Amino acid sequence: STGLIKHTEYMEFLKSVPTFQSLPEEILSKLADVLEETHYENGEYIIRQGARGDTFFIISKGTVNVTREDSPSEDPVFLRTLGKGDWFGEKALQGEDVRTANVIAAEAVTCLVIDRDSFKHLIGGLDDVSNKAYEDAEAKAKYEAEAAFFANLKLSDFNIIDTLGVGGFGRVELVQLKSEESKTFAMKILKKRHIVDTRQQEHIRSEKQIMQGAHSDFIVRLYRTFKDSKYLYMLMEACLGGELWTILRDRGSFEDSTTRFYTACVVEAFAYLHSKGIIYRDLKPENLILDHRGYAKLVDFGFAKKIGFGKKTWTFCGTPEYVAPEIILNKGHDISADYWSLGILMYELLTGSPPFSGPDPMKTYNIILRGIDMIEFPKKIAKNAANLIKKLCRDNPSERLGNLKNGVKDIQKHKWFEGFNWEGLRKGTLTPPIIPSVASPTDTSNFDSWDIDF
Ligand SMILES: Nc1ncnc2c1ncn2[C@@H]1O[C@H](COP(=O)(O)OP(=O)(O)OP(=O)(O)O)[C@@H](O)[C@H]1O
Ligand SMILES: Nc1nc2c(ncn2[C@@H]2O[C@@H]3COP(=O)(O)O[C@H]3[C@H]2O)c(=O)[nH]1
Repeated sequence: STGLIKHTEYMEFLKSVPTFQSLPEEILSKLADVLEETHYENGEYIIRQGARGDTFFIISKGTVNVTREDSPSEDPVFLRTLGKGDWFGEKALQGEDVRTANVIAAEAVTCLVIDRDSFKHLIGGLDDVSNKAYEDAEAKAKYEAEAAFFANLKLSDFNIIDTLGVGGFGRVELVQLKSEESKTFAMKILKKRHIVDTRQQEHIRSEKQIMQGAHSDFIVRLYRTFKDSKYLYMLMEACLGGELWTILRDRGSFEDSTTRFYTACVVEAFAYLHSKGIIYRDLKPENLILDHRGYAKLVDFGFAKKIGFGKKTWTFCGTPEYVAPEIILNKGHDISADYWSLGILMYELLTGSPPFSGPDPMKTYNIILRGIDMIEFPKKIAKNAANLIKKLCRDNPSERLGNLKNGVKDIQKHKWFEGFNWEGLRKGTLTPPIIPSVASPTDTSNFDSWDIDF
């Protein structure tokens, strides 16, 4: 029972909200009848974090503040302000038996409150709608806090602990903050003179811009850079699980389920980069590094480039075994060159060897041009793994899986990924196939023995 004039005002309000706009008239009338119009004064907690919850809210008037405490002995973090037409309180009805944040009225507020049963019977659910309607405010809030913390650091705040590795143009040291000894990072130190002489000034500029601007759990973070008279310093996330190439060399080859977890980490890093118009171009096992948990991340962005949408790039680059045919033939390429590399990766992880391999680069390129159908697949490759490999390594870039109508979803929805927990991977709750042994924040035992904006 609801007054007719008020029942019609809610119906009109619910139609104005895009989320609920497409519901049938009879549902909108049931919602308009079952809802409760609750008013709140400025300062009132609509929801308290930690409390039990069984109601969903749609703001019909005013604004609210959303905050969240990480630890009890920690500062509540501001996440976001919500206003008229926004909604909240669905997380405790969809997997948490607990409110995950506080919602405080920031002026005179009115919410249309819906019970858990009505939320499921009438609205259905927002498991697919809350992920897309709202962006990750917790990630944004963390990046803002991290950006302030890192902006206030100097080269004098660090101690060198050990060496993670030495590349062709610089050494990666494990560094630690003097004040917070538990907080370690990977510091890449590059000689300025060496960058000029090897003609890598643009490659270093691009690598900093892309890595520093990238915020993904499947991509090694570049927190910031420093610079002095002779060197450039790149403060990165320390991934102490080791390089995937050494783990592969040791085990010989990875089982189907192991390979699947690592390929999914790459699919997530590519879904992220490709949504920003960035091409990676250097996928290979030596560019995948495990953090202390066993989660794989992309680490080298020397060939990566922001190319935008619907346009190709022309530079020859990559590792001979992983380079796509249109790159070999210098005919221009786009993000679909990355999906070709993913097929190569799957094949190398499952067998220990890449599909196309000659004694030198020129022979390898010739073998790549004959295509994936001239390669004898070992019987240990599962039929669904082989099928995805062959759909990724199509000679015609236009036909590659990942580059069709639904983009990266087509890869994610392939038969090989049936029963793979993509949300658990994105949340970090999925158990990795290889658990690394990391004795402390200083354990490097899993590793073997133009500059104005820097
Ligand atoms: N963020 C990181 N955390 C932990 N170890 C890292 C990190 N970044 C790099 N490393 C390690 O340090 C090594 C040093 O290599 P670097 O990044 O200088 O180039 P590279 O991999 O040798 O490539 P190239 O010689 O082709 O330019 C890496 O191979 C890896 O073992
Ligand atoms: N945890 C969380 N909740 C948020 C955020 N932004 C809005 N909210 C809403 O705040 C609500 C608090 O109660 P719930 O945990 O049930 O559901 C939560 C979300 O609907 C956010 O960034 N994180």
